[PDB]
Amino acid sequence: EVQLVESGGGLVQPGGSLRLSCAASGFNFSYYSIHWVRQAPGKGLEWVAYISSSSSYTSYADSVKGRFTISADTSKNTAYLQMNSLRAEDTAVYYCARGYQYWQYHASWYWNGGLDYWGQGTLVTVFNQIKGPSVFPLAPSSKSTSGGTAALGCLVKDYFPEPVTVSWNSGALTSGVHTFPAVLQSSGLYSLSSVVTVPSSSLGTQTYICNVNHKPSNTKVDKKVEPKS
Amino acid sequence: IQMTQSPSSLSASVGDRVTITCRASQSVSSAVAWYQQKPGKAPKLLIYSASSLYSGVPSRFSGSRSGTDFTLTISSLQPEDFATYYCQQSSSSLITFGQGTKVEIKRTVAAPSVFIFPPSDSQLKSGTASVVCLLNNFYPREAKVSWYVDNALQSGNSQESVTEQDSKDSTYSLSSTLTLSKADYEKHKVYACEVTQGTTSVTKSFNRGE
Amino acid sequence: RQLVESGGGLVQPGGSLRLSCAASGSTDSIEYMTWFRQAPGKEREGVAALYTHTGNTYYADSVKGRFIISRDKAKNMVYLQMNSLEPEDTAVYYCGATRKYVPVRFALDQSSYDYWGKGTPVTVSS
Ligand SMILES: [Cl-]
Ligand SMILES: [Cl-]
Repeated sequence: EVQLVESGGGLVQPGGSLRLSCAASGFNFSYYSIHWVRQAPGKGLEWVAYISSSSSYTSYADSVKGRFTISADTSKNTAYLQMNSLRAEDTAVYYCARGYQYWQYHASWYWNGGLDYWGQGTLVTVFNQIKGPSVFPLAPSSKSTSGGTAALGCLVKDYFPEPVTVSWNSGALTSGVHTFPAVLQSSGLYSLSSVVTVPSSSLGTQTYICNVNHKPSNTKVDKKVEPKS
Repeated sequence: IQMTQSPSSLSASVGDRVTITCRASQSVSSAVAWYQQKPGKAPKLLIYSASSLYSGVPSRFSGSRSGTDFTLTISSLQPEDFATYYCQQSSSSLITFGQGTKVEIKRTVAAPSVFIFPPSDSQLKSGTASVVCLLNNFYPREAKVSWYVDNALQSGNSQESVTEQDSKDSTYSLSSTLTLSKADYEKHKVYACEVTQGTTSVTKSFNRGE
Repeated sequence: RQLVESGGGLVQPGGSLRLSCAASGSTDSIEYMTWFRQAPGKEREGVAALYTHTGNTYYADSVKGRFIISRDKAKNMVYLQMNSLEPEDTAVYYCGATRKYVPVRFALDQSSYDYWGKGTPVTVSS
């Protein structure tokens, strides 16, 4: 029952410091190496660092050398990544993963043990500004297919940093919902839309509310979206 | 820098044979491991030491060498195999992952449902107009969206966003946003986005006010 | 260090390989020398054990027949002859030893070995 649980991720401003945790259980902690692997929003995997029990077996990727320090408490069965002089491009989900204790000594053209177990990840956002979103309705057409489909939505504008989450009717309405990837505007703030297709016959009698949550500024917005004039 | 993976993305039906290549960093001889990742989930190990199947991995998957490169083959693509695939090397003291490969479901052509939405009054009071064109539930991904404002083709003032493939119907959706000053929005009447997929183009519009 | 394995390589199924382990101190106090192996995902597994004082050998049910552990005329080398190799034998192979006697039934338990080698990797693949 091998388990890796990462924790201690949150929001940090450039140059600040943050300390992450990987609590491990279900295995002899010694026979194994712990690795940090990160994934920027919408990017591929990027290896960060590793430690095997003692400080003698560690190494770091060049992108991170000098700024980050990995450590371990064999007593507590936990690995730590101390992150310093952070910048915007350190923003990523940080995973911890288990490898072989002496994976480096083993490595050859014919052997690569890989990383067998992974955690669920911890989000690290490095924010320069904060700004809660603006929520404008995307009002359904009066020229809707009268026995057919109609589309309505929410434009979620001018917020920082990511993420925003959008649900409809508190999650009671899931079918035909399309929330888009945020796109960074030239102004330097993110923007996205959430649309839903519905039966047109409902527009008169059924209520539709989008629920925007911006956790990084504790703003939550609820706009009833109604047909126009 | 990371390693190149041969097809960056590809589309295939359930039942097809699929081959991804991994190009090792010039002079770097290191058995490759392969991982599978699904949106919002941790990577899972598939193959290790170039060609050894990890526990609980079905054997439609296989790994192999190919000259000085490495290949991952899925012999009979299953619905649960649509994901992103990364290779991985351990040259000296550094681990390095590949750029990744998206495997997407091939599917019959569908034409977008096009809706246009004018700026809210709420929004105009802030001095900015956002006009939104929604292409809903089409395939394949390639589609062209053009904005016309009183028959003036717009450029440099729109931004697009595409969903990932719907889990139920395998289609995409796409939003285009035209951004204008309230000053500029207010001096024109006719707003239109035109959507071309293939031979057919579909234009939706509105007149400001109506 | 104390123990040093070697001999690991790549083999096709049905092939063969012999591993070595070289120990360091007086090979006199050693009560057991053992081969353990570890594959990704799986737990570290006792494979083959030798009680030095009689030369009795103890095998995991998954290698009985195919593998042979043996000392030679030098006190300080244990070998593991692996024949009829299967993909499931892919692992790192570690050599362990102890100077403290344990009843023979605990000879293939990871927890009765005081020190190990870094290990030698073995891949069995077509
Ligand atoms: Cl990397
Ligand atoms: Cl190890």
